[PDB]
Amino acid sequence: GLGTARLQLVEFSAFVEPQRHLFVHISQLESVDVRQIYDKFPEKKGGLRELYDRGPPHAFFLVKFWADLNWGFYGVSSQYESLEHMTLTCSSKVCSFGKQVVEKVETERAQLEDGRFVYRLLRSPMCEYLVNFLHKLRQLPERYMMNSVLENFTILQVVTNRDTQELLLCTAYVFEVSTSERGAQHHIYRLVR
Ligand SMILES: O=C(O)c1ccccc1Nc1cccc(Br)c1
Repeated sequence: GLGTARLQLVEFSAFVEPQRHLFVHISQLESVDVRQIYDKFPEKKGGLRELYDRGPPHAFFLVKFWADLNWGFYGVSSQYESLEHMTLTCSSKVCSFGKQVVEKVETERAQLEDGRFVYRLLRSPMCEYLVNFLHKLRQLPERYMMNSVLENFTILQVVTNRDTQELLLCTAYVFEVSTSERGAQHHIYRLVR
């Protein structure tokens, strides 16, 4: 599972609408040494090197996606849950060639539902840099070319309790493109050092 005692990821999806086409989808555990991907993020130190230290270690995950890119409004929807009432700050960073080219910060208040609190960040428009990048990627003639380009791209999502500034979740995402027969797939991993 992608989560901790305090906050669990319940659903994540990135999609385009004219039904939906889902690039990646998670609906709800091997490990990986941080040092394996250190170079994929910067050392602003707003890439992982400085942030993992501050801790706690159990809040850090790596997700690998095999995206389905064979298919307007481009969106992202995420939903988390917890037993405690918080306000969440969600920082999302896109890193390209070791540099941070996007940072998106959003804030979501708890909603009471069925004896738990849910945090619904629904249909957040995908930022324009990504829509444009996807359009280009979509142009490439071969999948191995898409994957060459994507090896230089990573996303980091940091979720923090806004009122205390405690880190609840830190997730790194890396991407490849699957073949259409093989739909999208993900694998979630713990990060350790
Ligand atoms: O949706 C956005 O605008 C965004 C901005 C910064 C980092 C990630 C973002 N969305 C996104 C898009 C596809 C997969 C994943 Br994980 C996240």
